[PDB]
Amino acid sequence: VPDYHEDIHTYLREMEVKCKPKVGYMKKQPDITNSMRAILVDWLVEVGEEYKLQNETLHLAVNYIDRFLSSMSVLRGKLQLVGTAAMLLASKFEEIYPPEVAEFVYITDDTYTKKQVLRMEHLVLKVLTFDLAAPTVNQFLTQYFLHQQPANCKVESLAMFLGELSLIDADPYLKYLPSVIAGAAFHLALYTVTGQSWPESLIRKTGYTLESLKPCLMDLHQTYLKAPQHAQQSIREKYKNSKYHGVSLLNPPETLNL
Amino acid sequence: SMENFQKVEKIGEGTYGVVYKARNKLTGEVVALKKIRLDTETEGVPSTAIREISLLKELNHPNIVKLLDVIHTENKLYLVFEFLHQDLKKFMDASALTGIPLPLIKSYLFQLLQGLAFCHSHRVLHRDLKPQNLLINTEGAIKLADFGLARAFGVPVRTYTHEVVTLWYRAPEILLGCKYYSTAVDIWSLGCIFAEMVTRRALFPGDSEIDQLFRIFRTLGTPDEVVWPGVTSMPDYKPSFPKWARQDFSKVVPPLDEDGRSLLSQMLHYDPNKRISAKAALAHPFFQDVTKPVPHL
Amino acid sequence: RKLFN
Repeated sequence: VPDYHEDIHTYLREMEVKCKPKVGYMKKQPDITNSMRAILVDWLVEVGEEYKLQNETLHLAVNYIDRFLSSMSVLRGKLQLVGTAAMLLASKFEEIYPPEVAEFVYITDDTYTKKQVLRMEHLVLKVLTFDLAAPTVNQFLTQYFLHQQPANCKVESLAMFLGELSLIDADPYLKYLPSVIAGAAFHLALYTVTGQSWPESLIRKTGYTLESLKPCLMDLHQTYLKAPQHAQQSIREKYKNSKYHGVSLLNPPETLNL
Repeated sequence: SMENFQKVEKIGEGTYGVVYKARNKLTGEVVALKKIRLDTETEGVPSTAIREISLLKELNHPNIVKLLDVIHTENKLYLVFEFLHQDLKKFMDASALTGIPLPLIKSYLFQLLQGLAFCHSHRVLHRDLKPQNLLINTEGAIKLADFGLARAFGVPVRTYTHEVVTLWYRAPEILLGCKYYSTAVDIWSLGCIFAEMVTRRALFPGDSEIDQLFRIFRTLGTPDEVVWPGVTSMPDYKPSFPKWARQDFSKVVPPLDEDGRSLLSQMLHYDPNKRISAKAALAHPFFQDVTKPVPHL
Repeated sequence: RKLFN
């Protein structure tokens, strides 16, 4: 699957910006906090696992919420509605078989109605102006993974997990583009497992170096170290699974030598 | 919103609803209105529509049908497309005694490949390239339309829907139950369409998956591990397949003059890998002298 | 599950 490879990357690189959330958005949200968002995102991971939905779908949802919240005030009491509608749309976009609306009502233990979820769905489509093909940390990762010598599943799964980790903490990751996060996640995965660095083929491809990833890498390396004590555990729980080669069990490195 | 438009006549579909030739009262612009019935729709906005709209927004190209606006009442969803006069199928039936002139065929294929290259460059598979979804204008333009079945893909692709591409135009990889399919499926569809514009008949008008397979195999030869590594390994490969010799390709599409044969040959390669890409195809000697003339209606 | 209230 190339051709194309470069064109698409170039294209996602541009949409990345076009699609980035507002970095400060949470400061402007009277009734909600990064902390509650984390809960939402964590909840969505659980759901993702529950329904066996693509990681991409999870990544799409969070892009939606963050974009939606970048321009719509929401009361804590409705933040979850925004969450499900986001997941529903993500599902409808990405999934071969999206869960039916009822299922999303049901996973809130009936906190909203099919009618609320649908009406929230419209709102979100209105607020995003149907702009749903968002580049994701995951999208960039699957590209980066192609530059591995040779392919390694623990690396692939560990980047996923790490990338997925970042979705939870608006502060700081909200300030880094999906390709940059995917850079940190990828290299951190490769180092941890193999003791290898960010590939020069990827420098050629991305124009990123360890130099440029560093800031994010520093943040990602902390999230990795502080992962077992994080308030939210659904992602580590998820990545205990054999499906993901139990990568959340592998030990974070003590240092990076950067 | 809908105030500005005045319906003229319906023309086609759905599901979704009907497509509507309509005139912008204020600007003059003649448009196509895809009305998409909601009323809560029990399931909200169809994934089809959602994809159609989101992908179409990102696809701004002279040979991709232009979504001009989404009109968004809480009861109905209205899609405003640039109006194009007919579809390629319709046009081919009109040509079904004169024939379609060679310069028009080149022009049309060339444009198709442009819009297709563009889609593929933007990580979008069309996944339903058939003459009925290729719209022509009076000016000589042909445009990919109906992004109902399209899909944003990642690199590399993962697994997407299998019930994909109208049978006559469905690539062997899909027929043989491939785990992963890619851009090569749209090229396949185009290769068929290319034969179709020449022969004015479908290349492989099968009425089931296995029939389709066998139709293809009879024309291009039953693939083996030499022509298509991993075939005999695919989920719906049966060793019991009749094993046909590949026809002399001058016989598949007799009037095609040798540059075309080459091109088609590479569009219809069994191996999605080896199968030419929209991008590469544009450079083909077949198009060395392409213009983009007006059709004859 | 419900998330906040």
